Amino acid sequence: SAFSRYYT
Amino acid sequence: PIFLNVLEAIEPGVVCAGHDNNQPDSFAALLSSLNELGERQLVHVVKWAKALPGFRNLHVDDQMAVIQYSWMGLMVFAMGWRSFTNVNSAMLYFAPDLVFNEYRMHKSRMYSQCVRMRHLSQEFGWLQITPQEFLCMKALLLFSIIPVDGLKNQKFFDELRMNYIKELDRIIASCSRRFYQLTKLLDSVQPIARELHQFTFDLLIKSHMVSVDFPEMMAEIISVQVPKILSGKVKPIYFHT
Ligand SMILES: C[C@]12CCC(=O)C[C@@H]1CC[C@@H]1[C@@H]2CC[C@]2(C)[C@@H](O)CC[C@@H]12
Repeated sequence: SAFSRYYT
Repeated sequence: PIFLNVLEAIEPGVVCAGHDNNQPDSFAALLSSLNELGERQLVHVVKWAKALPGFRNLHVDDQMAVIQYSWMGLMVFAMGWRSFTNVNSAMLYFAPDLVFNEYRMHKSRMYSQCVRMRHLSQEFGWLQITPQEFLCMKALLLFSIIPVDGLKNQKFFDELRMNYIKELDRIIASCSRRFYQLTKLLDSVQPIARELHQFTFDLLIKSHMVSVDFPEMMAEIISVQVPKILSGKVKPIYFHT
C-alpha cells in the first residue's frame, strides 16, 4: 500500500 | 514523569490545509481541502505515533493497522482541542487556513457531523480538561479501535493500552467522577468518527461525480481499511457499555 511503503 | 515529558515533546505543531480562501465556499473546494488536510495530518500522526512510549513494541503490521483505523478519532479529538483553545469552540479550527463557520458547516453538507464536533470541542471547556489530560486521552485514542478477530500480537497491544489507561488515571491523581467523565468523553469520539467514516466513504465512492479530490493515501485507506470498520470487522473499544 501507499501507507505501508511510506510507513516502512 | 517521563511519560508526560514524552507526550509534550512529540506533540505535532501546526498543519495548514493549503486552502485557497479566495475561492467561494463550495462543497467541492471545502471537501477537497479537508481531504488534503487529512493526508498531511496523516504524515504527522505517523511520525508522532512511532515516537510514542512502547509503540515499537507492537508487531509492525499492528502498528500500521492501529494507525489506519484510529486516525479519524485522533484527528477529530485534536481539532476539537484546537477549536477550544483557539476560538473557544465558536468555530471548527481544522487548520489556521481552514476555519469552519456555520456557513461552511452548511456548505460542506456535513452540518450535523460538524455540530457533534463543536459539541465535543465544547466539552473541553465544560469539563475544564487540562493540556495534560488532552495529551494522554489523545494517546489512548490510538489504542481505541481493533479488529474483532484481534491483532497480530494481541498481548503487546493489550499491555500497551493498559499502560496508557494507567497513565491517564495517574495524571488525574471525588476524582472518581473525573475518570468516569474523561472515559465517557473518550467514548463520545467514537460515534462521531463513525459518522465521518460513513460520510467519507460515501463521498469517495461518488467523488468523481462531485469533483472532490482524494489524495493518494486517503483514497486507499478509505477504500481498504475504512470498510473493514463500516462492515463490522473492526470495532472501537468502548470504556462504558
Ligand atoms: C480528518 C479531517 C481533517 C483533519 C481534522 O482536523 C479533522 C477532520 C474531520 C473530518 C474529515 C477531515 C479529513 C477529510 C474527511 C475524511 C472528508 O473526506 C470527510 C470528513 C473529513
